Amino acid sequence: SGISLDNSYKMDYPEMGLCIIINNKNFHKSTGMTSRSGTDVDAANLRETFRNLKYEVRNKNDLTREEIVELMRDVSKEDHSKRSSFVCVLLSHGEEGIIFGTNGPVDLKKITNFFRGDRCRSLTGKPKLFIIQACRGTELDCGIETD
Amino acid sequence: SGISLDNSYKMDYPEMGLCIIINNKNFHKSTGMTSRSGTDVDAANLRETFRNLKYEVRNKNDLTREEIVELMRDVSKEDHSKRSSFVCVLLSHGEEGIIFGTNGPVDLKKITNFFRGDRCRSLTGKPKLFIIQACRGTELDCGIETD
Amino acid sequence: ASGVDDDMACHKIPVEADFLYAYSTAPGYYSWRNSKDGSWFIQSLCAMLKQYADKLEFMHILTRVNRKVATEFESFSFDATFHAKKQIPCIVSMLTKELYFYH
Amino acid sequence: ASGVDDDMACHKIPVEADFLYAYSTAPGYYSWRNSKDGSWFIQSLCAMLKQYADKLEFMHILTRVNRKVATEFESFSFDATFHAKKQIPCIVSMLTKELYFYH
Repeated sequence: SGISLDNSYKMDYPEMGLCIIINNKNFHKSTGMTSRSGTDVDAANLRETFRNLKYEVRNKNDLTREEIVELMRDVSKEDHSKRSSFVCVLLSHGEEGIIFGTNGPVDLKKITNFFRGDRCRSLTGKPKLFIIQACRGTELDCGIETD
Repeated sequence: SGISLDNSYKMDYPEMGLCIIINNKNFHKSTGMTSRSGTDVDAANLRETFRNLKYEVRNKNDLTREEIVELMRDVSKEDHSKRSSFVCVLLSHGEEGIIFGTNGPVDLKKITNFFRGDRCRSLTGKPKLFIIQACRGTELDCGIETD
Repeated sequence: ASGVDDDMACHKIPVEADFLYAYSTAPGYYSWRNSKDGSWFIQSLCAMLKQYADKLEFMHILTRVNRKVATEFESFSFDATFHAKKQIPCIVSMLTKELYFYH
Repeated sequence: ASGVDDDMACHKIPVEADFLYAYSTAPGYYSWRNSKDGSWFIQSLCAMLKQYADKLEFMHILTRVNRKVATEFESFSFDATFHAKKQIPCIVSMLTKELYFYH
């Protein structure tokens, strides 16, 4: 055939892939974390948006740190051979490098490691997207008037 | 006039801007840091590459942590009104969030803060690019055989 | 030219390759959420995806998200400490190819 | 629609906006340099800039750099601990517009 460049990911597999949405709104009283009002609006908007992009959207609400790890592990162990990509959206409280389960923190690295090129072979060479809505610290941006 | 979109930075100012290259090859014995053989090749390649992109390239070799901060402060205090952008290339030893001067570390945040939208007004709204060749930790990527 | 670190017989890629992290905010900063409309970042991301997913490469879509959040949002708080603040999302790409949701 | 955090009378942008950090390696990882040819990242960045600066948007150029470093380089060391290792650069964008070096 003609010249082949290969500058863009192959996105024409039978399935676009999974879009896992972890929506943590309510946290255990013991953690002292406040409820995240408005997160359901985000979760619904994401579901509809990725639905239209042809992703297999799966939503989970208020997961403990254990459930988050279990979910990610299970998902990474599925056969993604016929899927073009993988998407995971995390909606919760957080700090730099951390996302909170309803009962405690989860290192983002622990979550993403399950999808490493050598640990999830059916996703090797395919784009793995992690969308994170959570704090990364306590700094505030005062902004600057534009001109 | 016709429809204006404004999706790309205005890069047609009189000058493309500065390209500051900090090339740290030799470190003070007291720091116990090894010399970075081959960095001069990088510095020269960068100078030529950005020269062809019409940047005003300025090179500095073996700067102490104090000199790095002083250089950045002075540069951020120049009038960049007629410049489209700003580029800074850091070549040295490093750790996460740190770049090493010949006599000690410098927080990358300290360097970049000088160029904040509210602290360098002649660069507000203009792209500020920081190219960093340095370690960000001690992890090694074992890689995975592709198929 | 020849060397010890290139043109390997057995092709491998980094285990950290092909990951994209779309952070709602810059490193070390709080992330803002409207208790009624949702987070600034997710609101904007969905809006840009709906409008540009069949037209632009993903990084360019995320760049539009960066601009939308940066220009259109500013916090409101009765607490002066948290009032009139801004936010800039943070795109972290370890991708090796362009990504289009369409083909 | 109307709200407390949008459509501000006085337009402001985040002080952290319009920054782009092109890291040679992923967070937490060592960065590789050839004692004779220079660093894998800078070698590749200059090569892609020379070839694509008058053709591609900056993020796309950096994506090519990511692929070049990821596929073409692998370390060689007499020390098994540091032998046969890989690297993936890390693009961190807080830019709000597309960037072309030409006009």
